[PDB]
Formats: sequence, structure tokens, C-alpha cells
Amino acid sequence: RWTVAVYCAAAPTHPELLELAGAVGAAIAARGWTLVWGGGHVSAMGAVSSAARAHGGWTVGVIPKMLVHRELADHDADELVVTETMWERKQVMEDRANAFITLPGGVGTLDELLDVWTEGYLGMHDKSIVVLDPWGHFDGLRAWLSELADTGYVSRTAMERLIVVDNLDDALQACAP
Amino acid sequence: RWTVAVYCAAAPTHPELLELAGAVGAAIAARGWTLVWGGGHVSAMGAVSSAARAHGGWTVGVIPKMLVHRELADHDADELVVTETMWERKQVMEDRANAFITLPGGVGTLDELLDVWTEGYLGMHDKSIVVLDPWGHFDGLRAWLSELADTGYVSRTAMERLIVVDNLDDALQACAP
Ligand SMILES: Nc1ncnc2c1ncn2[C@@H]1O[C@H](COP(=O)(O)O)[C@@H](O)[C@H]1O
Ligand SMILES: Nc1ncnc2c1ncn2[C@@H]1O[C@H](COP(=O)(O)O)[C@@H](O)[C@H]1O
Repeated sequence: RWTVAVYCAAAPTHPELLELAGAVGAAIAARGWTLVWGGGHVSAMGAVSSAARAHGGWTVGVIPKMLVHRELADHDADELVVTETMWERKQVMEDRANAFITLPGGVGTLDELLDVWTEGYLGMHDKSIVVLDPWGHFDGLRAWLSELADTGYVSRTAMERLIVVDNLDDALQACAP
Repeated sequence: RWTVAVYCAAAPTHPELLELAGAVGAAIAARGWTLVWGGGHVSAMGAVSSAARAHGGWTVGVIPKMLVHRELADHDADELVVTETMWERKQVMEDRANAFITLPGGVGTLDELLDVWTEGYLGMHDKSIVVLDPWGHFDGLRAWLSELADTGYVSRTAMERLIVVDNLDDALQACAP
């Protein structure tokens, strides 16, 4: 039943990120939790999903038709869903998930994070939103978001909607039912 | 017929931002260009629509069923498209416009911008994506994205698609057919 969606890089392979993603996947799978992720075998997406599979967990991949070849659709997922549009991927992911973990990534990861955060802050769902950042990948973003908060562009209840942690033990504890 | 979509705040309290959204509305309309916007008649959103209408410009407003009252749908929109879902708002907004201008705003504005920018560099559209930021509102975001490019998380293709200008003049020239 309990399902966690992990959003993470689809482009670059720094080993420390693949490590983190593989640890993440294996920890999810050990709690009898399902993995939902962008359904690609590339990069951190492949590290989290393949790890979760090899450790005994259910894996659900959600990937746009247009991105099937670029991000290597994972036909090895226990269920794979190919959405007609980019927008539908995020919708489907967010609906099947109970909680969200975001790992280091770039624009794609951030957009996925923003799409669930927004829906959260607008009060459209009651699901924990976690960022796992052991080496301050997101420092620069968070310093920015704080400025916006201080200057009245992002509300206080909106910042308190983001749980940002440095360790995998806290991310999982923040994600639990 | 040429259509520019403008992303800006729907939350209120910013005087310099109101004037900027007004000048933008006015500048689009006077050029014989249609305006697309989130559909609300208050704060920045209302300032861009009423300023476009006052210069005899056609205004199209796109807004989900569940935000019609929160963000106060503009009934003086020449056309109002009320979408079934959050995601459909972005879809319709991006198909309808030939270019995009993002102005200072919060999390939703940012989401809207990352949505057209990803959709862009991943090759869904070749429409130009402008952030107009005369006061360095977006400094933090950029210095950071720049850290992400220096470490391989964001490609040089993607960065170049994000046109950032410090004045309205360059903004509209970048949006011109
Ligand atoms: N607008 C979007 N809708 C759905 N998925 C997205 C969107 N933008 C980016 N992504 C995903 O974000 C990841 C890109 O990774 P990166 O840009 O390396 O963080 C990929 O899994 C993309 O499929
Ligand atoms: N997930 C989303 N997709 C499209 N538009 C959004 C989303 N979340 C917020 N918005 C809108 O972005 C605009 C600016 O909001 P903000 O900048 O958060 O004050 C508002 O019209 C929000 O309703």
C-alpha cells in the first residue's frame, strides 16, 4: 500500500548521487513500501528503481510517451505507465504517491518538486514533501526561497510545507505513514 | 494574432510589480498582440489584463475550476478558459502563446516558468522563454542554476533557452515574431 515517489536526476552520473539514489531505493523497498518514479533507467532514476527492485520492492514507473527513448523507459518496472503528455506524468505520480522524496537534480527534478509543492501549498493534498540533501546541493535554492519568504513572495505556510533533511534516516521518518 | 503569455504574482502587496505588469500589458496590446494570463483581476494578474484591455488588446485568461474564486476570475476577459485541472491550465497557456514573459512572483509563477522551460529545451516547442527582471528578483535562482551547470546537472542547451533581460524593451524584442 504505502507509496513513496522519488524525484531525481535523469542526466548526469556523479557516483555520490547514484549511491544516494541506490540507498534510497533499497531503504524504501525494505519497509514494504512501493516506489513511484519517472520510469526511466537513466542516471539517478535507474539507480533508485533498479536498487528498489533488487531489494524486493514494487516499482511503478511513470514516463511521457515523448521521453521513452531519451530516458530509457524501464519495462522491468512492476507496472509501467506511458502518459500522452508531460503534465499527465506528474499528475499520475502525485496521485499514486503517499509521500515524496526529492534528491539532487536539475531543472526537471525542480519542476517535479514545484508541481507537488504548489498543489500541496494550495491545499490540494495532505502528503509529506521531503528533500534529501546531504551535501548542500540545494543550499543556493533555499537561500533564495528564504529571501522570497522574507520579502513576501512565498508564504510562511508554504515554506513549512517543505521538509529538508541531510540524512536518509530522517527522510524516511518524515515519509512514514 | 501573435500571442504572448505573461506569468506574474496573484498574491498582492507589491507596488513596483503592479506598475511593471501594467507596462507589460500595455506594451503587448499596443503592438497588436493578444495577451494570455492566469485569468485573475487582482494584483499583478489584474494589472496586466486591464492594461492590455485599456490599449484595446485582446485578452485570453486561463484558470482551473478550483481557482476561479480564490484568484478571482476576470469576467471582462475577452475569452475565459476555465480548465478542469491545474495541469490543464499550463497546457492551454503554452499552446495558445507564441512567446512567454515571466515576471517576479512566488512558487506558482516559478512552477509555470519551469514548466514551459522544460517543455521547451526537451523539444516540444521552439517558443522563446523570457524572464523580465529589472530588479534582480531572480538573482539567487540564477547564481544557483549556474552552479548546477558548472557541475553538470543542467545542460548548456537548457540555460540558453532561458532568456533573462533587465528591461521591458529587450523582453518584447525577444518575444517578437
Ligand atoms: N514538465 C515536466 N513534466 C514531467 N516531467 C518532467 C518535466 N520536466 C522535467 N521532468 C523530468 O525531470 C527529469 C529531468 O532530470 P534533471 O533535469 O536532470 O533534473 C526527467 O525525469 C524528466 O522526465
Ligand atoms: N501547478 C501550477 N500550475 C500552473 N499554475 C500554477 C500552479 N501553481 C500555481 N500556479 C499559479 O501561478 C500564479 C502565481 O502564483 P504565485 O507566484 O505563487 O503567487 C498563480 O496564478 C497561481 O495560481
